[PDB]
Order: sequence, then structure tokens, then C-alpha cells
Amino acid sequence: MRECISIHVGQAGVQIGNACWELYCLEHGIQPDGQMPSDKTIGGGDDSFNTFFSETGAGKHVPRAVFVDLEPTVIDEVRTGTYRQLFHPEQLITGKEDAANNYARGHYTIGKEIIDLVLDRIRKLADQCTGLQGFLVFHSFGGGTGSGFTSLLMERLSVDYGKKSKLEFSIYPAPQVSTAVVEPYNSILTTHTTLEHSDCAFMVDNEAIYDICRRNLDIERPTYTNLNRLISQIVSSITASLRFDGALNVDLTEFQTNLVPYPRIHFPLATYAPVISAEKAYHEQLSVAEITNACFEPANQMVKCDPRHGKYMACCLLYRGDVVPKDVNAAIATIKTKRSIQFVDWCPTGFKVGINYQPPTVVPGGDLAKVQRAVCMLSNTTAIAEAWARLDHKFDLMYAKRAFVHWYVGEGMEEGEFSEAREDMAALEKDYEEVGVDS
Amino acid sequence: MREIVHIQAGQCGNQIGAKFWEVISDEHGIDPTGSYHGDSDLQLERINVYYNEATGNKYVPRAILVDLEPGTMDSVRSGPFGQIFRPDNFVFGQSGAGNNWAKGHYTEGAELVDSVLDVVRKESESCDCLQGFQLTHSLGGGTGSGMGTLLISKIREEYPDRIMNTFSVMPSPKVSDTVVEPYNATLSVHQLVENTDETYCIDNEALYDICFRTLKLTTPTYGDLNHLVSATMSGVTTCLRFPGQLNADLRKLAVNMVPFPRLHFFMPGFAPLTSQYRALTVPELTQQMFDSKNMMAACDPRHGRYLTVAAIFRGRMSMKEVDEQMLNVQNKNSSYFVEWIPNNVKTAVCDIPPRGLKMSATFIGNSTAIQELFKRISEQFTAMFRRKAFLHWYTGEGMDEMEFTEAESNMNDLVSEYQQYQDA
Amino acid sequence: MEVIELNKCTSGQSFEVILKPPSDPSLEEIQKKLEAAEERRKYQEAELLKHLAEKREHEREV
Amino acid sequence: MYTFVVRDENSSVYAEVSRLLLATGQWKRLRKDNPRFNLMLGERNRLPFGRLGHEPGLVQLVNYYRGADKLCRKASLVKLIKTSPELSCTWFPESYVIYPTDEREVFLAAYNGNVWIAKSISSEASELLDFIHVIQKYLEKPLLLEPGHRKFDIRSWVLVDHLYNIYLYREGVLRTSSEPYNSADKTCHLTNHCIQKEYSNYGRYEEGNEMFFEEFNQYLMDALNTTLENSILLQIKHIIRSCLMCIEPAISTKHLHYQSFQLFGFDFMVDEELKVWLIEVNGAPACAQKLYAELCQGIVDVAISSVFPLASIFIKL
Ligand SMILES: Nc1nc2c(ncn2[C@@H]2O[C@H](COP(=O)(O)OP(=O)(O)OP(=O)(O)O)[C@@H](O)[C@H]2O)c(=O)[nH]1
Ligand SMILES: Nc1ncnc2c1ncn2[C@@H]1O[C@H](COP(=O)(O)OP(=O)(O)CP(=O)(O)O)[C@@H](O)[C@H]1O
Ligand SMILES: COc1ccc([C@H]2[C@H](CO)C(=O)N2c2cc(OC)c(OC)c(OC)c2)cc1O
Ligand SMILES: Nc1nc2c(ncn2[C@@H]2O[C@H](COP(=O)(O)OP(=O)(O)O)[C@@H](O)[C@H]2O)c(=O)[nH]1
Ligand SMILES: [Ca+2]
Ligand SMILES: [Ca+2]
Ligand SMILES: [Mg+2]
Ligand SMILES: [Mg+2]
Ligand SMILES: [Mg+2]
Repeated sequence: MRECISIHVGQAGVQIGNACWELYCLEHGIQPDGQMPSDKTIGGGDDSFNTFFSETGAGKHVPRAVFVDLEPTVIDEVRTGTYRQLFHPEQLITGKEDAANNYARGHYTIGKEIIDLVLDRIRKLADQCTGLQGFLVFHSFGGGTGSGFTSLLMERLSVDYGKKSKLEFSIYPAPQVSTAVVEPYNSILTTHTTLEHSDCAFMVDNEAIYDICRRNLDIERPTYTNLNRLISQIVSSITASLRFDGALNVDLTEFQTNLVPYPRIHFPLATYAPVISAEKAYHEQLSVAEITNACFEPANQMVKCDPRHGKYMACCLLYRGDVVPKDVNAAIATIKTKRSIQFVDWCPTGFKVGINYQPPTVVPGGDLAKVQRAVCMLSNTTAIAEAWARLDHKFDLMYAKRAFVHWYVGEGMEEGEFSEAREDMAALEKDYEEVGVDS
Repeated sequence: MREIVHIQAGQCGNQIGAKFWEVISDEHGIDPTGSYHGDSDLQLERINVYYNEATGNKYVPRAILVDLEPGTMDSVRSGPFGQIFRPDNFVFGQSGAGNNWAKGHYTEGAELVDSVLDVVRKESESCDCLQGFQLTHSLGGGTGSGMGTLLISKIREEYPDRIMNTFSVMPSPKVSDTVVEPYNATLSVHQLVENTDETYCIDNEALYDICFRTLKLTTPTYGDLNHLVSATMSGVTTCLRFPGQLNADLRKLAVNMVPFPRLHFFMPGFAPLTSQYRALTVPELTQQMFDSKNMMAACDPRHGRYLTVAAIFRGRMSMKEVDEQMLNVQNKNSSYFVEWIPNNVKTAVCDIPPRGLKMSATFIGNSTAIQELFKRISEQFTAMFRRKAFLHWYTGEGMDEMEFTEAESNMNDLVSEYQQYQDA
Repeated sequence: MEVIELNKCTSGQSFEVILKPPSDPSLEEIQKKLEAAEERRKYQEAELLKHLAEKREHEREV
Repeated sequence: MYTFVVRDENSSVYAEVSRLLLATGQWKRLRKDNPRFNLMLGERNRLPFGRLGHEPGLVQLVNYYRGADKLCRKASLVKLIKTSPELSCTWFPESYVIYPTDEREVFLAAYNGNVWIAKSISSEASELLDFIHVIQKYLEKPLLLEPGHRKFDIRSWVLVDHLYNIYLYREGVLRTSSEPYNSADKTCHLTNHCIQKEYSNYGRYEEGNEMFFEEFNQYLMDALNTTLENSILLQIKHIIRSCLMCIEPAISTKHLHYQSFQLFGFDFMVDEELKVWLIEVNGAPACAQKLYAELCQGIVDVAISSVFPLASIFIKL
């Protein structure tokens, strides 16, 4: 058995961390006080859940997480929340003052002075690992910490663990639930710096989730709680393979292998269904074939884009619940005809599937209704380059007047890191075109 | 804790500062004796931003009261919450400053500043994570204008990585003490362009008009004008004194409001104009707030474009209907926003309304129509300086005509910079 | 439409379904940049304190 | 009141759709690059579809269909009919795709008499292949108009709204070479305003070379004992339906974050046996002169105001 260390950076990474680790506890039956009755090997084991949890002699199951935030306010709520007894006080790391929505202030200025402590706190986890696989890093594109400190951490992690896999869950920035006009700046900047250090990055567009919460849970003003509890389900589907008995996606290297042929193109589009309101009185439970068709509607993607207009390089289907393969290859067979699904010529048109028979867990009292079957599709499609185009235009509008640049330079950055980072994104946009369209 | 140090300098600075503490102390439950008698802990959650704790667990404003004559300060002390203030934090001299910038900045002011910075220093060192400083002052007199900007230069020297924010009242012929007001204010604006991160331009012309042809007051006192300043200052600091989805602080406000380091003079706005039991509906807050008639700075914002905007609605209202109504007036008036700063209008909601209003909206706008203000002062300035009139009051305190030409020159640049972004 | 590596077990199943076939920087380099930024910060601050020092000697001359 | 921008300035017909829009007192125009619009009238080439439908509180509509060039670029139009099963199909000329795919090999399997045509005309392969672009058979026996013995093509305008309702404009145009028809010498072989406004007497047997619908029906009646509906328009409606129902799943904006409408120009040939043929589809068509008012208004009615309501002349297909 091989361990995985999760790293939550900034407000978004920490609050989504909370959403995931609560769900992991509900799924593996771990109580808020760390105890796990079903776990009979006290104080150790090489089970699948031990990939994410370590165990103390007194029987407590302890996340292999580290939480980092340049200000204390948000990790402080973990420090006192329903799962205070879950983490080692040393696992929750907070600074004095945050990065004030400034990439360069999270990377260069404030970043340089907590980086050695965080690596030392991560090291104390790596040392508890008999064969560590690598890291799952959670952060916003838009925060100053989330973008700036994370790319400082992703730099040193390639240095202190060059032979370890690094996966990203990235919150992409959306106006109708956002916090700073300069989020496009921090977005491009951190993506340029972090690219070669991440092997696989799952991008969650906050506008996608927000609209999904509006349309499917009929919530007028979705909270961060609404947003994060749904993000958890998708992260739980993606990680389930690492924490549970299975033969698909069983280590972080398998995510690179199965979803990432071209290494710069490592942003698999996630789709998820069904999202069903728990205040929906009468609800007709949907079928295997129904929830697999949903995986091809834009309105269920974690990034709004039109995959009919690019080419697939890989597709993975992860079901949770009452699903059998017969149900699945039937539904696939029919969808293959009626939908535009075009792979690249040098890739096999096919699906790797996985079924965990445990149906999805929901936070008791939360807004998601429990269902008997759900699916998460992970398709490396080139239509996700739409989200780069969008970000890169917003960056182009401001940077042509140098608006707000002075706040970066003020921290020691040079205007050149701006045009270097945007020249990198212009290449990444071109790679996607070399792979997805014909003359 | 991200504490703020508040400083009020001069006559206008100490009367509006005094009203500010009256207003927000009521909003925070703190009675005139410094004791807290409120009902929610939302009042106490972020209360250390502007208050230090006491021994009797009372609350004392992190406020320094500065003047070059005592006339206003003993009046503040005798006024409403006068005894709330730390008694050592009253720093003052006796000679006055004579509505004369040079006396505040160079002669009389320099004699008193070190003692002011000793209180700054004492107040600053207690702070767990001081964000910076908030100065209230007028620009047309002598203490608040001349000494005020001298304090700002020193504070920047001692604390160059803290944020400097000012509330700065602009002279106007319509509400005027002396004719040298354009001289004093041109000199201060040069200091403020260089040494503040955010300045709120409160124009005395705007406060007068609002008071005349809207609040239907035929002869408005300074207390009528300062009532309007109380309300804007409360609203412009709501996101700082109260918890929310927004973690607003001075540094984040500047990062998001100021694309260019010199263009950091904000036009504030307010609705409804108090001086009423039918609360305003969210489309009324929105239409009024953006009306020319609700700006505290006396520029028609239809004459130039908004670089950035930040608005807060206070009350219990349809969060969604705010978003609906905001995005409406933007896309009915998109001719007055810049197309090259994506998502430059930002909105917030706060469930706690201020006293006596169920629905209110404060607006902070970084508009290029604020060049109308600096043009107005620059015209009044040149009208005298071309004949070197009234200059003797300044050359008798050490200043050269040179220092004036430069301040005239640097402010006409400011007006040029603002003009080049109106067209882009 | 073929099916390969069907994998059963107690927790579920996994398999593959084909529809058609086909035709790092060092620590020192980090420390460099991270310190060439702190120098740029310190330079900018020294220029600030120099312009302020000149204001003092103007305040002293007036 | 609604918001629209204009980004193909020299568009014959959408210039007039943009002008009628202002004139209703309910549509404010913006600069090209202002992103807060309800309605784009986008670029011919490289319209940025990936940036549509991402403005909170903004319903956005665009006058093009992402993916509609499958039908209009004659290269991919042939590939579409050859590759798509819904198009077995015996109303498209025999066509081959060739490069300076491609299909030069089986291009000659049918060569035992053969005369063809190509641009983007000859009877021997060499004369045209030196252009080192598609290759079609030439309609050697077209229908002729008398007196004159004239060729002509048929332009039908077709509008598809955001819901994929297919609207055929009631009014069409014949565009005839108003000179007799021969055999070889290349003037009346290409009959429009691209080998007739410069090379070819420019408006002899009718007006503007534009014989409109009412006249042509009348000719068919007296000259052939049939009508334009029976002999021709049925086959046209069949071809319009077939093409657009074919690509509908590739380009529909039913469950998309923005919505598309688009106006098309189909061009047909009729032979002497009164059979109708598709020549090519035009993604950005210009209208015939006298019809602009009726059609440019019908756009705004069913494509524009349908989505953005305010305070027939088409045939549904
Ligand atoms: N989905 C989701 N997005 C969040 C959450 N919290 C913040 N965001 C988004 O993240 C972006 C802001 O970045 P933050 O994570 O708040 O920044 P930070 O890492 O704390 O960095 P600072 O600038 O120092 O505060 C915006 O797009 C927010 O919409 C969250 O809990 N869930
Ligand atoms: N298969 C065919 N049979 C007979 N005539 C044909 C023909 N294909 C083309 N033509 C002739 O060519 C002309 C049609 O031109 P076409 O519709 O192909 O436009 P085009 O090649 O100029 C591209 P665009 O119009 O978009 O610029 C007609 O006059 C017609 O006589
Ligand atoms: C122009 O874009 C922005 C402006 C301010 C901010 C935040 C920014 C981050 O929270 C900050 O500070 N804002 C803010 C501050 C206020 O006073 C302190 C406000 O009114 C009282 C206010 O109203 C919205 C906002 C974020 C942006 O993206
Ligand atoms: N709005 C407002 N303006 C004031 C007030 N007191 C003075 N002013 C204005 O401030 C300027 C004079 O400054 P003042 O504070 O009196 O001089 P100082 O004490 O030397 O700084 C003039 O423009 C007056 O119009 C006040 O209480 N409210
Ligand atoms: Ca165990
Ligand atoms: Ca003296
Ligand atoms: Mg934070
Ligand atoms: Mg006075
Ligand atoms: Mg034609």
C-alpha cells in the first residue's frame, strides 16, 4: 500500500478540503473524533483507506493532509470545528497577513518566508509513508495565496520529491461568485509557473458549479457550502479509486497514464450526474443509461465548453452504486451513434470504466439528495481550451493598459514575467489547436 | 487582527471624525462611556479594527486627535462621545495655523508632529497586525491640510509598508472660509497623489447642493454637511467593521480599486439621502446611488468613465435582486464603464442596516470624472497665482514660488492622466 | 464494440470498452529568482527613503 | 431594452438587421469588443464562440452556428455527403476532393462520356489538375428558358432559429445568364455575377439577370404545364431538410450556454427532366436587391425578437 498526501492552499483549497475530508469520514465511517469502529486492525494497516488516513495507537484515523493559509481566519475554523479532534495541530498552518489577492505577494514576498516551514511540515508526513505516491494539491487560481504560494510550493516539491506525482484540483475564476478584479492575472501567472510540476490538473469553473447549484438544486444564491459540497462529490468520485478496492486508477501514476498522453495538455474535463435536490419531494430515480447520457451535456460539465467541437484523447467513466457493466455498454452503444464523439486519430475510441458498488454518500441535512447510482466522466477533450481562451482574453484587456501591474512590480516581479507567462499560455492554446482541428 | 489607526487633524477633520465615531459606536453597541450594550456578536466580531479593549473590558477608539489650536478639541471632548476617547490621544498646540498650509506643513506643524507620531507609535505597537492608517481632514485650511499631509509623509517614512487611506474634504466657493483655499488644496493634492493609497474625495460643493436641492434645506450648516459625511464614512467602512463573504481590508481595497498608482481618488456615493418610514426598494437604491445627485464629490459621472466601482447594500433584501438591478443599470449605462477591466463593478450585501434606515447603499467609485474636481481647483489656483496674489502669507513662512509652480504642474498632470483613460 | 480487462472484486467492477483503434529547475535556480525579487523590493524601498530624506532637508530649509 | 454589437461591418443583410434594430427604440448598439451584449452579429471568419454565454445575467444570441461550415466550405460539404449515413443520395452531383482524402485514385473508376467542372471547366483531366478545390460533373443537360435558351441557378434563403426551426424564405431568385446556351468557350457555363458583371448585354431577356419566383412559376405553367411547387420546390424543401437535419446534433444550441441562429443561402440547379440539384451552401449569403426589406425584417421577427421580445413570410420545414 502506497500513501497520498493532500495539501490545501488558500481559502478555496482549505474550505474544499473541509468538504472532502468530511465526506471521506462519512464514506469510510470515521467519526468526528477520529475513531473507526469498522477498523479492526488498531494502530496500523495497509488497507485502501490507509492511503489517505494514518492511524494512532489509541485508534484515531488521521488525515494525511496539510492545510496552509497565509492568514489564520479560515484554517482557524478547522481548528475549532466539528472535526477539531481529527487533525494534528501541526497539520494546520496559518500565517499573519494574507497575500491581498496578489500573486507576486503570495509567491515572492510573503511566500518565501513560510515555504521552508510548510515543506518541513510536509516532510513530517512523507516520513510516515512506507511508499508515498505523491500529492493532491487544492487551491484557487484566483487567490493570492492560492495562486502564488501554491506555485512556490509546486516548485520546491519537484525538488524535494522529484520522483513523486503531483495532482491538482484547481478552482477557475468566475465573476458571479468571485472576489477580485485581478483574478485573471493570478490565473495566468500561477498556471505558467505550475505547469511542468503538475502531472494532472482537474479544473473546476466556479460558474459551472454555481449554475448547476441554481438549475438542479433550485437555489437562488448558492453558498460556498452548496458549491463545495457538490465539488466534494466530484472529488470523491475521482479519488474513490485511491481509497477503495479497485483495479482502475489505483495510483496517481495511473491518472497520468490513463488521461494524459500529451503532458502539457493535462486538464481533463469532468462531467457529473445526477445532481438532485434533497428538497425535491417526489423524484424519479434515473437509470444507468440516463446518467451516462448526461455526461455529454455541457450543462453538467465542471467547465462550460462544447466538446462536440474538439477531439477526445481519453475518457474514463466512474460509477458509484447500482450499476452493472451490461447496463453500461448498452448505454454507450446507443450514445455512440446519436452524439458527436470524435477521438484523435492516434488514440483508441473507447472508455475505461469503473464501478464502486457503494452508492454516493451525502452530508446529512445538506442539499444533495441521496441517489442509487451516479457517474463522473473524466474526458481529456481539447474543448477545455475554451476556458484558456476566456481567461487569456480577460488578461489581454487589462494588460494592454498595464492596469494593476504596478501592484505586482511593487513586490519584486518584473513586467517580463507577465509577457513570459502569457506567451506560455499562447503556446498552450496552440498545442490544443494542433490536436483538435483540421484544415 | 488587522487594526486600523484613525487620525483626525484640524477643525474639519476633528468634527467629521467626531461624528464618525458617534455613528459607528452606535452601530457597534458602544455607549458614550465605552461600555458595550448591544444584542448581536456581529457587533463585536471585527470590533478590534477600530477599537482597543479596556481594563474594564470597555472599548476605546484607536483614534488620535490632532490640532494646532484647542478650540475644536475641547468641543469634541464636551460633545457626545467626547469621553470615549483616550485622553492622552489628544495632541494639540496653541498658536493655530491661520488657514495656511505652510504653517501646518513647515513651521507650526513641524513643531507639533513628533508628539503626534509618539501617539501613533504607541497606538501602532499594540496592534497585532496593523493594516494602516485612516486620516480625516480638510484640504482648504491649514492644520488638516498642511500638518495633515506632513503627518502622512512621516507615517509613510516610519511605516512604509502600511496602507495610508484618507477622507479629504475639498474646498468650494459655496462653502468657504478664506480665498487661499485653492492654494492650500493644490499643495495637499500633490502630497496625496504621492503618499496615499486610497483617498475619498468629499467635496463641500456636493454636500451643499445635496443639502440644498434635495434634502430641502435652504441654509445648510456644517452639521448638515457632516451628517452626510457620517453616513458615507459609515458605509465606506461597513465591509471593514463587519464580517462577510468579503474579507475586506484596506490593502485588498486598494489592490482591486486602483489600476494605476496615482489614480486613487474615489468618488463616494450614498442612498437614501437622510436628513422616513418607507424603505427604498432595491431598484431605488440602485437608481439613486448612481444618480449624479447622490455623489459626495460633485462631478457628473456621465462626463467620464468608471475605472472601478465597489458597492454595498445594507439591510435585509433580495441578494439576487441586487445582482439583477446592478447588472441592469450597468447594461443601461455601459457608456460610462471601461470595457477593458473585466468585472470592474463589485457588489456586497450586509444584513446589519445603520440606524434609522432599513435599506441603504454606499458606493465607492474610481471614476475619471474626478478630473472635474482637480480642474476646478486648478482654475481657482491659477486665477490668483498668475498675479502672485496672497502669496506673501506663504513666502513669509519659507516657501518659494517654485514649490507652487510644481504643485500646479503635478496636479495638471494628474488631470491629464485621468483624461487619457477616459478614452480607451 | 469489444470489452477487455474485466476486473471483479468485492467492492465493484472495472473494465475497458473499445469502439475503434488508432492510426526540473534546481533549488539554487529557485533561490536566485526569489532573491533577485527581494533585491528589486529593497532597491525600490531605498529609493523611497532617499526621496523622503530629501523632503526632510527641504522641510529644514523652509 | 436589449444590447447588441456588430462585428462583420460589410455584411449586406445584417447591416440592415442592425439598422432595423436601432429603429425600434429598444436595441442599443455597442462597440465590437464590449462584452456585455445580448446579441452578436459576428465575424465571417474566426467568430470566438468560446467566449459566448459567460456573462452573468446576460442572455446571448449570435447570428452564426458553430459547425455550419461543414455545409458551406465545398471541401467538407462533399466529405459530409460521402461520410454521413443520412445522405446515402442522388441530388448531389458526383464530386471528388483533391489536393495540390484525397480521392484521386477512385476519381477515375467512373471515366468510361465524361465532362466535368472545377473551381473554389474542362473535359480532359489534365487541363484543370494543373491548378496544383473540388471536382464535380457538369450539368450537361440543364433546363432552358425560352426565348433565350438560358441556364440559371436558384437561390433560396433559409433561416434557422435558436430552436432549430427551419424557415424557407417565400421569395427566391433565379439568376440566369441572359445569353443562349452552347457546348464546346466559357461565359454562359458560369451564370451569376462572377462571370457576368465583368465578362458578360448584362440584362437582356429579363431584369438584372434576376427572374423572381412569381414569373418563373408562370413560365413553368405555360411552358411545361406544371408549377414551381410541384416540379421544383418540393425537391428543394427535401434537400434543405436533409442537410440541416443531418448536422443538427453537431451544431444545435438547445442545451448550450449561448444560442445560435443563422441565415443560409442554398443554390440549386434544375436539369431538363425537371430534377433539382444542390450546387453549394452559403454560410454568409447576400440577399437579392428588392427582397431585403421583407427578409431582413423576417430575421428580426423569428430569429432575434423571438428570444428578446419587445412591447407569415416563411415556410416551416
Ligand atoms: N468553489 C469555491 N471557490 C472559492 C471558495 N473560496 C474562495 N473561492 C474562490 O477563489 C477565488 C478567491 O481566492 P481565495 O481562495 O479566496 O484566495 P486565498 O488563497 O485565500 O488568497 P488571499 O488572496 O491571500 O486571501 C475566487 O474565485 C473565489 O470565488 C470556496 O470555498 N469554494
Ligand atoms: N454541377 C454543376 N452543373 C452545372 N453548373 C454548375 C455546376 N457547379 C457549378 N456550376 C456553375 O457554377 C455556378 C455556381 O457557382 P457556385 O455556387 O459553385 O459558387 P462559388 O464557386 O463561386 C463559391 P462562393 O459563391 O461562396 O463564393 C453556376 O452558374 C453554375 O452554372
Ligand atoms: C472593483 O473590484 C473590487 C473592488 C473591491 C473588492 C473588495 C476587496 C476584497 O474583499 C476589498 O477590500 N472590497 C470592498 C471593500 C469595501 O469597503 C471596505 C466595500 O464597500 C464597503 C466593498 O463593496 C463591494 C468592497 C473586490 C473587487 O473585486
Ligand atoms: N464638510 C465640512 N467642511 C468643513 C468643516 N469645517 C471646516 N470645513 C471646511 O474646511 C476648510 C477649512 O479647514 P479647517 O478645518 O477649518 O482648517 P484647519 O483647522 O486649519 O485644518 C474649508 O474648506 C471649510 O469649508 C466641517 O465640519 N465639515
Ligand atoms: Ca487499520
Ligand atoms: Ca511656534
Ligand atoms: Mg484567505
Ligand atoms: Mg476654519
Ligand atoms: Mg450562386
